[PDB]
Parts: sequence; structure tokens; C-alpha cells
Amino acid sequence: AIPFEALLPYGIIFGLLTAGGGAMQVLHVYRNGGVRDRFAIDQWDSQMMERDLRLNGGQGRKQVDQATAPEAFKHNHVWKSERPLI
Amino acid sequence: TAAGISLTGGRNRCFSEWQSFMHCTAKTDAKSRAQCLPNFEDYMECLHHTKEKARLREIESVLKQKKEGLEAPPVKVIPVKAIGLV
Amino acid sequence: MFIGTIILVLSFLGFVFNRRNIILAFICLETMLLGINLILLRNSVLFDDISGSLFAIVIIILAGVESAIGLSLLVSYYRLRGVINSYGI
Amino acid sequence: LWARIYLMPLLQAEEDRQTVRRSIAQLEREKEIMKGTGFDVDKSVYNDGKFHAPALMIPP
Amino acid sequence: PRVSSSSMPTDFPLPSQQKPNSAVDYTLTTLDAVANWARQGSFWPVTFGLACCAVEMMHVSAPRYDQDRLGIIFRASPRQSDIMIVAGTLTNKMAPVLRQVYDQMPEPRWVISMGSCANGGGYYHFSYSVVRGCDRIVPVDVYVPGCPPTSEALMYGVFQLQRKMRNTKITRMWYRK
Amino acid sequence: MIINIVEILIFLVCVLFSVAYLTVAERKTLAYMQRRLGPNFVGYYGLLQAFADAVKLLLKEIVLPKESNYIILVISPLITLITALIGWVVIPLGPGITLGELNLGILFSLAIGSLGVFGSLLSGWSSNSKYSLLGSIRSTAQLISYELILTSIFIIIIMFVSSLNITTIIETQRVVWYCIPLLPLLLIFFIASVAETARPPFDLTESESELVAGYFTEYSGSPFVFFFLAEYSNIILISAFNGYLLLGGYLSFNYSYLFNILFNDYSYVSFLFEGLINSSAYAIKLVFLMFSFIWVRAAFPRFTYDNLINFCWIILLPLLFGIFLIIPSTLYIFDSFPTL
Amino acid sequence: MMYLTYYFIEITIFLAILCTIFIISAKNPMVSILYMIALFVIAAMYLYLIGLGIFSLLYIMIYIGAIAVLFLFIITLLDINSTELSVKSNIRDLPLVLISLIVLTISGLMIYSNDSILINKLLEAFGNDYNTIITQDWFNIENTTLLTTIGNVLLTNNAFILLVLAIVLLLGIIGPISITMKHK
Amino acid sequence: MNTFIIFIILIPIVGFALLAVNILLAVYKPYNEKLGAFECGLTSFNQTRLAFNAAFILVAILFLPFDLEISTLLPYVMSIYLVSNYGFTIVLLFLLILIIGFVYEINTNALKINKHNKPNTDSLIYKL
Amino acid sequence: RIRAFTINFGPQHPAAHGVLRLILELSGEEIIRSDPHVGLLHRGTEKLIEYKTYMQALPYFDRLDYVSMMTNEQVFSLAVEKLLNVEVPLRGKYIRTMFGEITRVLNHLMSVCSHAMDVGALTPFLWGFEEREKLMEFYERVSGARLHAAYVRPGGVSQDLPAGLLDDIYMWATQFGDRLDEIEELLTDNRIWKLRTVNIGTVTAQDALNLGLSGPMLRGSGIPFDIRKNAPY
Amino acid sequence: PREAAAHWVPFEDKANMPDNVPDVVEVGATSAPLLSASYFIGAKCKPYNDDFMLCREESQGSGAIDCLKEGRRVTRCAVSVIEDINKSCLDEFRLHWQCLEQNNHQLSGCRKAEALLNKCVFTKLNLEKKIPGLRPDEEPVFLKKDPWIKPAVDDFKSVRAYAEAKKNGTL
Ligand code: SF4
Repeated sequence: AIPFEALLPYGIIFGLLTAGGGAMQVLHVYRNGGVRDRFAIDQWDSQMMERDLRLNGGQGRKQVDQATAPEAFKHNHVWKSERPLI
Repeated sequence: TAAGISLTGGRNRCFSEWQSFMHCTAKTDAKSRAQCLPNFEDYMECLHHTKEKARLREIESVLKQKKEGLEAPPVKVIPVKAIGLV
Repeated sequence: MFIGTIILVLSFLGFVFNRRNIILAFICLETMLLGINLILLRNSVLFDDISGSLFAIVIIILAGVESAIGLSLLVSYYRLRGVINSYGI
Repeated sequence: LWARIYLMPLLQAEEDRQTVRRSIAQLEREKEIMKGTGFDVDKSVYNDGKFHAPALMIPP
Repeated sequence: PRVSSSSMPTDFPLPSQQKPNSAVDYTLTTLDAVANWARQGSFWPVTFGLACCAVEMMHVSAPRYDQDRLGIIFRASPRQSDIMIVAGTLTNKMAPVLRQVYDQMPEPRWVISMGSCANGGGYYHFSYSVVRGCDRIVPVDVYVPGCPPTSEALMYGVFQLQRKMRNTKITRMWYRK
Repeated sequence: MIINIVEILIFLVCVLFSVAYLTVAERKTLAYMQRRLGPNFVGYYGLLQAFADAVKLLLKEIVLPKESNYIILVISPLITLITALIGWVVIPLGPGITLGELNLGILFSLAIGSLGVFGSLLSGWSSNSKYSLLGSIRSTAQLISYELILTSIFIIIIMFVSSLNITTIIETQRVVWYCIPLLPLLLIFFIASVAETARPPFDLTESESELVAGYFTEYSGSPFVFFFLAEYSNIILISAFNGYLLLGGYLSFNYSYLFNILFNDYSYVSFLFEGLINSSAYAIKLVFLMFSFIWVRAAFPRFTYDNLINFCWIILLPLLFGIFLIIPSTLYIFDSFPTL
Repeated sequence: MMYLTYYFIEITIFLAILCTIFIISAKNPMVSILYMIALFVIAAMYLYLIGLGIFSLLYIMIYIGAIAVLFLFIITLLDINSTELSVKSNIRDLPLVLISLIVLTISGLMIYSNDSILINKLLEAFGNDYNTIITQDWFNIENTTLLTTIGNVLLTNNAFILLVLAIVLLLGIIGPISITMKHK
Repeated sequence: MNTFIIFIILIPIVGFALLAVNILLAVYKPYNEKLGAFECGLTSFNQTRLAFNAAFILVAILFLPFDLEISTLLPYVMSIYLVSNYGFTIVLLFLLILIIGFVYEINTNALKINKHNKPNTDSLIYKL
Repeated sequence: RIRAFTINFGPQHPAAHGVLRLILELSGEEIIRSDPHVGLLHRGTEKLIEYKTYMQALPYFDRLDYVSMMTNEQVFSLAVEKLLNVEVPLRGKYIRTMFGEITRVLNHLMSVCSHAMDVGALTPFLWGFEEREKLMEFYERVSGARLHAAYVRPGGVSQDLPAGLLDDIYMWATQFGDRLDEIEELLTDNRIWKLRTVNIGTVTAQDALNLGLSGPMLRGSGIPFDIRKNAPY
Repeated sequence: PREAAAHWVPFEDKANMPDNVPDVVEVGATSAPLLSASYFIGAKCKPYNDDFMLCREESQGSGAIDCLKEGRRVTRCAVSVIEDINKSCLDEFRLHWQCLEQNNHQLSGCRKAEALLNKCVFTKLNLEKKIPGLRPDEEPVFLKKDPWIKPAVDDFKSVRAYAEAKKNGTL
């Protein structure tokens, strides 16, 4: 027969990893505002997400598809001021 | 040779000044070579920003020696969280 | 470039004024190379130029081979004497 | 890659517009700080005539 | 100086008759229960497997009795062991070795004497080369009789040691001080 | 901040308890392979056994031998455990579902892994015994030897992907798990992972040496807990490397059709269900690999030091160099160099 | 945040000074090797701070994972004698140490300048009172990082260097065998 | 302050907390016999460092060049498409050169510990 | 000058079985000189037997090789029977032969499984100790003890077999062959087992004779000698 | 240009553009809608993009300040195409960029929505999606049926809309 007591610890491990991963997925989606995570993002994606922040009012990953930008988009441009790398 | 190649495989920060200086050296000869002094100067400037640092030192010395107010569109520093707020 | 320069100078002084053991000499060599690589990598970043980083990679590989050969030499030296004196060279 | 190629011109046009705006702004600010002194704020540190956005700001 | 008198009680019950009443008593009882539960459940002996008794000890770990079902694991190193089981005749040549192994055990530590040889010398009690009971060399917590004791007898002795563990006062003892 | 803390606590609890229950699973599985029961008494069905061992050890006196660098002997197991646990920060249980989503995640795995030999190396120096030094030397030699094998297999895999992001490497296996075209590499990676964790049959140091029980012979109390925990944590982490490099990580089957039947729009219910499916796939692969570690412990006798050094340097490494040649050759022949 | 996080580079510098001093002053040479490992972790920290985390990981992989391991292996197998730092042995060096410290540090800061006047040469060293302006553009459409670019130039523009390095590694194999193995 | 940095700080804290609990709760009663090194219950004499075999040195020393060889392929696998056929040829040449060194190591029997004592195979001859 | 490094392998060591103090001298890897120190279990048995009657001395033989109790008893009984000039009856002789071979099985289970456990094959020990449990039940049913039976005595055996024993021994025998096959499945063709055993501890036939080796230690070198066939008892 | 290193702060400039420079609208789409529209923007605005880049090359260093009028044309053309999409094909366009937001911005995860978007944009804007640089033998991947690489979860709304279009006959 299949020894079930010998499978109980494997079941505990499987359940712990499964539940932890499901909880982590829910927490990630909730942190993202209802969409899946971005992964493997290069410098291009990073700049695009910064521009998105300038367009949607700082609302994380919220998207807007209106053709014309608001007025504030002209004046909320950011340059970075980097300390001297000594 | 890897001369001219940036950290991302394109052209490095001072490539343009270097290329114009190399155009100069290619067109002149040893006797005429000093005619290319400005180009090389520009190249070194890009590399080390020495004249720019001197000019900023002068402007900042005059700035800290003034009690009169400044009336010009200013620079504003914001938190990275506040990119695009309001 | 400060951190690399200080590391190199102090490692060199430790190598020179070492009067304690031979392992300190090996370590000071390795750390002088580390300091040189740090200086180089900072300049590579400030120029946005791959040549500095390429040289730094080559320096790392050569430091590995130099370590292997130096320790082989030390072991061959040990084989005849069975000990390393605090002047062991 | 072709999607990014087709977006490159508009993004770079927006960024160039900003580069011009902020460079001219900084020149105006610096010339106002240097008013009353014998220093040319418009003179480039380079010898070519080309546009050179500032590197190197004063820490804010 | 100052304190000049005493209010000490005269019929304070002894540790074997004292029972928890004050919820600090109950807290310390719960803590002692946890510690003693861990001591019973993780019962790691170092084997001094001297002679034929060791064979019966081997059979305790064999499938019929399966000692590790109770949490018992035998350890080569005294540093990782809580229990010493003296299983076999202890000779005079061996006595300092046994004392040395016992002294290297970290605390807390207990000793089980297993079999007539270890208990008092057994069949070799009148020998010129035999220690007459391992309690001439080390303190002993439980004595298991038999030549050899059966596997079940050794398990019974382990249960007796676990009963002693389960009834130890640790934080309650400190509270008495 | 709060979400970050909650996520870290959940991940850490799951990892630490999985490690605790792996020891119970090993005891039970070995037992039933040996026609016995294993722990069934400390807790119901023996489910509190590991916690009893942990509390017992936490209350056990620490001994510092006389000739011993006591600081080095108390910090060596601590650093091995710390590096062992740090390795978990890059393991994803779904696309981007990780504590550290690093574009250099593979490199992180290799570097933290290469910090894993210092426990054996420093433990022998902890005392002043020549038995200890020789045993530590051998164990260190075995560890770096099989580190070479593991690194080679990593590089062979990256030849197919051209990315150091672990999520991306998993994502490319939606077409096929890499164990299918590279099955001998699955065998070799498992063998080398067993050797790299110094598990049977690669357990020279602990079971045939001058000291009775390896270089942990002198350890009692919490240092012993650190070494034991680090060992089992590395078993699971190296199995996770196996899973994402060759077994498709959190991928099981295409559930697009089933999800389109079950749900009509995105919700926390559909997101939770997808997360559960992904994590359960990765977990079941980890379970099979842990079971295999225990099964191999059950079936075989030990190598000697000479045998295992020969196995690594004369049999495995030449094959891996031949594979270094043949994989880019196949990519060139069919014009299948992976893009970035 | 800001106060600590602004001076992270300065903290790495101070820790590096301290770690070097501890390397030289260690009683046990194994402890000296451990302080060398500490210095390499500090160097990896600095490299991450200036944007080169890939070199942080490479340094951890190669100098700690390989070179420091070989160091420890050797000091474990070999019988090393060492004396302790003491006034009787080492105070005699203090004058030369001080002169050399000042001269070498100043010259190592001056070799970077292009000013004719020596005092200006030294002064330029401490002349970064300004912030660099980081700007964006959109000309790079590929996902090319430092490692990829290194591979690109090392395997094509500088392939000869790679093959010569292969010879150097060949030496790192053949030589140790030649002087540590006794044939026949 | 992302999850990565918080997790990396948290691990050593937990290790130190377990160590502190053990120090706080376990008894501590050192004494001379307990403080002895455990060597099977006996005591051994202090000895000059053991003479070791050269293969012990050679495994550790040869680890470094082979490790560097393996790690030098990281730039190739991260740039394979960009350098495609030219770099494929170059990396093949590099690998072949390193394989010649592997061949040298294999043929010299550099990592073999030879059992010094071997059975005597000489014939027995009698001078009649 | 070669300088040996000296290790005390045992007594408190798993392979040294608790009581062997094997002082070994190594030059690196290899054993150059070995010095087994014994007497950690010297009990003075031979002195004690001189103060006992023959019947009182019989149980000392149980405790010599304490996995082979009944064959130890058998050798003492045969010696005393030869000096007494008496004859064991036929059923007694058959019981002694049957329990001698049961004892041989018990001994070989212990020895082979302990040998495998020392090399690192941990599982044959558990499988074989269950068979040992089954055979020890026969020991206990004829003698009242699991190990030190004191069953074989000068003259024969102390009691007759109980009523249902031959049937139970037969039923154990119908499955012991499979029990042996599974151990052989784990060991006989395993390449690791061969790496640990082949050309290890070689003894030539002439040296085996000169050293006083017997049993398998002798039969392994090619010499067909076995007292059961050469001098039947 | 490299990303910022150890310590940096973002700073905003409050000045206005110099009044000599003619003002222009800015594109208001975020990354997902822009990626969804990118091929149509390319198709319509290729001449202006090419002219802008050629001006920048010919300026040989002063490109930002010398091509401002060309850049103004580029941005106006992009705004025009996005406005046309918002007037004629908004539902399908929203399908496509919301799908992209769920699929790590990978076009392979959104083929069903993209099919509807392409048909709409072609029928009402006369723009065609096309991948430059392929031979007639080579098949564009977005037109491939039965691809090796598929999304983990086909988008719900997109699956429903695709099936409905197949019933209606539009697709
Ligand atoms: S008590 Fe009996 S069985 Fe145990 S060792 Fe002594 S003689 Fe042997």
C-alpha cells in the first residue's frame, strides 16, 4: 500500500510552498493595482515607466490612452542630480 | 580595439569631440597639426569638465556673496515618489 | 580615485614594511591589484567607455592565474624545507 | 525592435524639446545671478559653436 | 546592618509535593513542560557498545522496535549526545576512556547502565580485570537488568528515564531558590 | 513597506518550515524503505519531531574546546547558514513572483553558492587538530571540484537563453523543459548536487574520517543547529536550481482553456488560482527532487575520496567540455542563436 | 536615509582603510586572510554603488570563491611561522612610513591632473563639488548590458586577446603541474 | 528598501537571535576534562604538520584556472547572437586551446594518489 | 626521513566498534604501520573457567563471539564429550547441526550487514535484522533466551524442541531465499560496492596459511578447506 | 547614457519654453497604448520621422536646437494617428493595450485582440501593420497560426470578442 504517514511531511512542505506562492502572487497583484508584475525590464522599460508616472499623476502603473497630454506634463520633467562618484 | 564603444555597445560619452579632432588630425600634417588645438581642447573638456567646474566655482562664489533676492524660474527638488504628483 | 588609491598605497606599504610573514606579502599583492581595478572601473563609468571594463576583466583573469602560480611556487619552496620562516623567501 | 524604432522619433523629439527648455532656463538663471559683475554667462566653454547642454549642476 | 529578623515559613512543601497555584506557578509549569517535552522527544544517546549487550541495542533500532519512531538517534560524538548508554562489560583498561567520554558530554546529561556487567560486573564480577559496576566511574540514572536485557527491557528503561525527565523541575526549581 | 514586510515574513516562514519538515520527511521515507515507521510519536504522526530536536538543541550547552578559536567556531556555521538562506531571495514561484527580481539572478545564485565552501574550510581551523585539518581539506576539495560541474551546466543552459534573469529562463521553457533535449545533463546535475551538498554517497568527511562525525564533531547547541539547517536548506535550494534550469520551474501545463471556462474576467480569485497552480508545480518538482536525495541515500554505499575526485575530474569534466563544444555547434548548424 | 545613503561611498572608503590596517596588523595570518575577504566585500559594495553590480558579483565569484579559498587551503596545509607587530620590530619604520604615505598619496592624486602648476595639480584632486546631470535619450532599442558588451568586444574586436588569455590559462595549468608533481 | 534588501538584513538577525537564545538559556559549566578535544575517548600527542600528497595541493590549485576558463564563457553566452558566427568560431578556438591543457592534466595523471606500497611480483629463483 | 602521522582509530568510533584501539601510522594517505591495541574487553574468562565446573563454565562460551552463541557452546561441548568418551544421541546431533546452521545464518546476517553499514550501505542492516529477529524467536522458544541460550551442553541439548517449531522453521525457510536475493540486488553487482571491495585486503594462499587465517579468510584465497567436510562432527 | 548612480535626486525645471519657439501638443498616451499604436504611427509618420532623424544627423551636434520644427511635425503626426484611433477603433485598441498590461508588454500574449485592432485600423484608417526587412519566404510572426510561444492565460475579454467577431464575420 501507499504509506500515508510517510507522505504527510511531503504534503506539509508542498502545501506550505503552494500557499506561500499563492499569497505572494496576490500580494504582488495588489501592489500593482490589479495587473501582473513586470519582469526582465531593461533601461527602455524603466524610462517608459517613469514617463508613465509623469502622465498618469503618479498613480504607479496606471495607463492613459488619450492622444494629447495635460498641461502639467510640460513642466513635470525630471532630470537626476547625481552625487560626484569619488 | 574597443575605442569609441560605450558601456552599451554604442558611442561613448565624448565620441563626437574625439571624432571631430580625428577628422582634424587626418586633414592636417605635422607642421599644420597645431591648427587642431581647439578640437583637442574640446575633447579634453568633455573628458574632464575642467573649464565647466571653474565657471561653476565662479558663479557659486558670486552667489554665496549675495544677499539680494533672485527672481527667475527656479529649480525644484522632489522625492522620487512625487514624480508626477499634483 | 580615492578608495582605489588608498587601497593601493596602503597595500604597497604593508608589502614593503612587512616583517611578519610571507602570506601578508601574497595578500598585499592581491589587494594592490584590487585597488588598481577599482580606479579603472570608476574611470570606465565616468567615460561610459567599455575599454576600461575590458581591461578590468583581463586583470581579474590574470590575477587568478598569478595567484595559482605564486602558490605553486610557495609549495615547491616548502617541499625542500618543510617550514616557512618569517623571512621565508 | 521595430515597434521601438517607430516610437523612437516622438520620444526623442519630446526629450529634445525639454533639453532646449531647461538649458535656456539655466542660462537665464545664471546670467541673472551674475548681473552686476564682469563675466559673460553666454560664452561656451567649448570652442566649436555647437549646442552643449550643461553637465555638472550646483548641488540643490 | 539593617534586616534583623525573618518571616520564613515552617511548613513550605517539598519539591515532590508542591503543586501550582499562582499562575506564575502555572507559567513556570508550562515552560518546564515544554523543555521536558523536548528532552523526551529528542533523545540522542552516545553508545558505549562494549559487548553482547550492544547487540540488543542494535535490535532496538531494527525494524521490529524502531527506536527512531520515538525520536531516538544514536550519535558518534559525545558533543552531540544527551544520554550515555553503558552496554557491556567495563574493564579496568577501559575505565578512564569511559570517564573521558562521559566528561565531554554537554549538559544536561544522563547515563543508563544496561546489563549485569555494567550494572555490577555480572558473570565477570570476580575478575582481576573488570570494574564491578560502571557506577564506580560515572553517576547512573537508570539500571536495566538482564544478561542481556531484551530490546523491550531496554525500551522500558528508556521510558523510565523519560519519566524522570518529565518530572524534572527546572524553572520551578529556580523559583524555589 | 507593510506589504514588503508581510511578503518577506510569508516567504521566510514557508522556507524555514519546509526545511524543518524535510528532516522529518527524510526520517520517515528512509524508515519505510527500511520496513520501519520513523517518527510517529513526537506530535501527532510525528509531526512535531523537528521542533523537538530544535528546542532540545537550543537548550544544550555550547562547548568551546581548549585549543579552539572560539569566535571562528561560532561564526563559521553562522555564515554558512546565512549564505544558504540568502540564496532563496531569487527563487520565483511564478512570473516575477520573487523577493528579488534581479536581471543578474543567475550570477547571484552562482556567487552565493561559491560562498558555500567556507564552513568546511573554517571549521577545521576552529580547533588545533590535524585530523580536523585533513578532513576539512578533503571536504573542501570535493566541494570546489563539483562546483565546477554545476557552473558548467549553468553556462550550458544559458547558451539556450542568453539571459541571467531566472524568470526569463523559466519562461523560455514553455516550449519544452530543458531536461528533454539535455536529459544527460539532468542526470549529471543531480549527481553533482548530491556531491556538492556532501550527501551520501558523497559523504566521506562525516562517515569515513579521523574524527568520528566530520568537522561538526566538536559542535554542540546552536552551532550544530546552524550546520544542520544550512545543510537541509542547501538541499532544497540546489534542487530549486535544478528545477528552474532543467525542469521548467513553476510551469506545469497550459491552463488557458480551463481558466477561460472558470472565469470571465480578472479577479483576485483568478490571480490566486493561477498563483496556486504555478507554486504547486514548482513545489511538486522540489518534492520529487528531495525524495530522490533520500532515495539515493537509501540505496547506495559511499565513495572514497580518490574515487570521487576521479569521477569529477576524469569522467564528468571531459564530458562537460565536449558538451561545451557540441551545443553552440548545434545552434550554429540550425541558425538558432538565442537573441537577448 | 539621505545622510547615511549620501555617504555610503565615504563609509566604504573608511571601512577599506580600516580593513587594510587590520589585514596588516592581524596576529594569525588566517585572520589576515579573513580581513582580505572583508576588504573584497567592501570593494563589491563600492562597485555596486557606482553602478557595476555585475562586477560586484564577479568579484565575489572569483576573488572570494576561488582565490581566497586557495589562500585558506594553502595556509591550512602549510606550516607558517609569523611574528607579531611590536615596537621593537616595527617602530623603526615609522619615519619612512610617514614620508612614504604623504609622498605616494599626494603623487597618486596628482598624476590625474593636466595643470602646469604643481599646487594646482594637487588641488584639482579635491575639486568635485558638483553633481552630474543624468539625462535620458531613446537611441538604444536593444537590451544590451555591460556583460553583453564585454562579450561583444572580447569575442570580435579583441578576439586575439581572448586567445592569448587562453594561452595564459594553459600556463596556469602546465606550470603548477611541472613544479608540484614529480614525474616517474 | 525593497524586499531584497530587507530579506538580506533579516537573515543574519535571525541567526544571531537563535545564538543569543542558546547563550541565554543553556547552562555553561566548562571544566578541564570537558574542554578536551574529542578523539575517540583518548588523547594524542601534538605533532608536526602531516606530510601531505601533492594531489591535495593540485586539486585546489587547478580549480582556479579551470574555474576562470568556465567563467570566461559568461560574456560569450550573454553575447552569442550579436557575435554569431565569427564569435562562435573564436569561442571554439578558445575551448580547444583549454582542452589541450585538460589533455596534459589527464595524461600526466596529475590528480592520482598512487598507493606507494604495491604487492611484490618478483619471481622466486633458487641458485641450485 | 619519512615521518609518520599517528591516529587512534577508536575505541569510541563507529567503525572501531567501541572497543578496538587501532593505532595507525599514515604517510599522507597510506597506512605504513598498524598496531591494534586490544584487551579493552579482556574479562579474564580463561581464569574464571578454572574455578567453575564444566557445566558452570558452559555459559562463558555464549559470551565469546556473542552473535554465534550456539556454535561456541558446540565447540566446548564437543571437547568435553571427547574427554568424557560419551556419544550424543542422534536427535541431539541433528538439533545441534540445525541450530548450528541457524546460528551461522544469524552470524552472517550480522557480519555482512555490519560490513555494508561500515562502507555506507545502510539499508541491508535493517532488512537483515528483521530476519535475525525471526531466528531469535526460535532461539528463545527452545532455550528461553534471545542471545545467551546455554542450550548446547556436553551430552546433547538441555531440552527437547517444543511442539510447533519444525513447522515454523520451515515457513521461515520458504521466504528466506527471497530475503537473500534482495540484499544481493543491492550489493552483488553494484559498481560502488565493487569499488570498495575488489582487490581490497588481498591475501595470498601461502600467506593465509602462514598467518593462521581460517574460514572465509582462507577459502577466499582458493584453498578448499572446511572442517564440516574435512573432519565431520 | 548611463542610469544614475549611488545617490541622486530628481529635480524639475519651472521655466517656460522661450516664446520664440512655436508651441506644440504633446503625446498623451502611456507605454501600453503607445506600444499598441506603434506600428500604425510608423506607417503614417515614416517620412516625418526620417526627416527628423536626417536633420539631427546633418546638424552634427546641435540637433536638439536645430530640429525643433521637424520634431514639432513628428509629434503632431503621432497625435493625429492616436486621435484617429480614439475616434474610430477605441474598444479594440483598449482591448489590446489592457491585454498588454496583463502580459508584461509582450505582443505574443495578445494576438486575438491585435487581430481585431488591425482589422479595424485597416478598414477605417487605411494603415497596415508590416514588419520591415523580411524576405517573401519569411513569414511575419504576428501573422503566424499555431505559434510555438503562447500566453499562459488567453485574455478573457479578448477571447470573447474574438469569438464574437468570428460569428459576425468581421474576422
Ligand atoms: S550483561 Fe550479559 S549480554 Fe550484556 S555484555 Fe555482559 S555478558 Fe554480554
